[PDB]
Amino acid sequence: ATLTAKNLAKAYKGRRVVEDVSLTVNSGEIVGLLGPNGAGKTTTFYMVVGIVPRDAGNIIIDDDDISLLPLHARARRGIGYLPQEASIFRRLSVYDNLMAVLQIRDDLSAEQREDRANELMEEFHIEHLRDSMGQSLSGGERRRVEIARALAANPKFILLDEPFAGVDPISVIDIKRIIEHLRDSGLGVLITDHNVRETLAVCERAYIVSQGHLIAHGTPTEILQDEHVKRVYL
Ligand SMILES: CO[C@@H]1[C@@H](OC(N)=O)[C@@H](O)[C@H](Oc2ccc3c(O)c(NC(=O)c4ccc(O)c(CC=C(C)C)c4)c(=O)oc3c2C)OC1(C)C
Ligand SMILES: Nc1ncnc2c1ncn2[C@@H]1O[C@H](COP(=O)(O)OP(=O)(O)O)[C@@H](O)[C@H]1O
Ligand SMILES: [Mg+2]
Repeated sequence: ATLTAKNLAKAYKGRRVVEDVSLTVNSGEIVGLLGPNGAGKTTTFYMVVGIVPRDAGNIIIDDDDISLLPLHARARRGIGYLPQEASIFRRLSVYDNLMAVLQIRDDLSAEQREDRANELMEEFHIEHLRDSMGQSLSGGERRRVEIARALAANPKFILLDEPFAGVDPISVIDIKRIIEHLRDSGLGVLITDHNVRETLAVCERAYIVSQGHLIAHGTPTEILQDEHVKRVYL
């Protein structure tokens, strides 16, 4: 399956923070959207996920233009999303965090949701945290719960907004292995970072964004030799 954004644009108070951005991510690849803080990476995700109204552009899955669908209807079409900052429910257990999403899985019985919650906890190595409150977890543990919670919806694409932020060095390694596993599972993974070299290594290809504009696309090796990328990071 293919997720495509075309000619996205967004302005705040007359300032165009995203302008004419197009990108695509297919099942089974990790695609980066990388660039400085304030370049418009999150705004682009917001428009793809449906969180803020776009000023221009289209969001498409395969042959379906879903531009008019709100966030939760786009989710049913397969779009998953990891917010940039904490989004775990801070005073709900890890288990109840998973069940907040598993409760919308109409394809599952009571027992099957419990099974699926248990499988997700094993898969993401959080089963020792079942009754722990979200607030009581480290940044890395919270991150694993947040990713498991998005997967409870069974998305086809997952947009990871700076998944390494606020996570200690050891947990970063674990999140990287999670990302590879999500890709091996058939998800198209779109990931943002401002630290280009580190995240670039885990991408099959990446778009580079600067001041709301796409300036380059390529494999990591092409990006690191791209003259437009270079004249931006002089
Ligand atoms: C399956 O996920 C669902 C979502 O559904 C979809 N389709 O994504 C949606 O139903 C809901 O989505 C939420 C639910 C809660 C937050 C949430 O709590 C977030 N965090 C913040 O808003 C936030 C986090 C830190 C921070 O310093 C500030 C600044 C604002 C202040 C202090 C007022 C804000 C956030 O960005 O996204 C959130 C989102 C996307 O709950 C999920 C995540 C279980
Ligand atoms: N609601 C808003 N009102 C005004 N400016 C905003 C709003 N949301 C984001 N911005 C600004 O738009 C620019 C792009 O932000 P953002 O997409 O979050 O960047 P990043 O690339 O760091 O994810 C920044 O200058 C940010 O402060
Ligand atoms: Mg951001």
